[PDB]
Amino acid sequence: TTPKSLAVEELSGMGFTEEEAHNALEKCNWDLEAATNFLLDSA
Amino acid sequence: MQIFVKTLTGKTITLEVESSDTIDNVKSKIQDKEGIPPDQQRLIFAGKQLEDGRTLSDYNIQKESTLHLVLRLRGG
Repeated sequence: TTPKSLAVEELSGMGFTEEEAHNALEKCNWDLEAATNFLLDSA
Repeated sequence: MQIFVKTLTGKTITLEVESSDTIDNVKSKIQDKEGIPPDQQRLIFAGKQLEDGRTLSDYNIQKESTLHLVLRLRGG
């Protein structure tokens, strides 16, 4: 599937909605690991 | 009790721990298991990152729980 949505999907199955994962990814530069790292530290 | 670690690469890891195990120990196990850098990998559960040092009971970590493993990454 599409990468952009693929990241948000995997992140949605961790403990946060697709919305929070969406913003996190984009800002971090649509980076998956960075996204999770965002939900981890970034607040 | 066993835990199912999930790497962001598409790899599943099954580790065998006890009710007295600790986070720091889990990391070392993974290192000797595959080779994921311990100084990078980080344990996660229900969204909350498992702080190194504490046990599995401090986070209500049940059995066969779905754990996550994310690297610290570099961005300095």
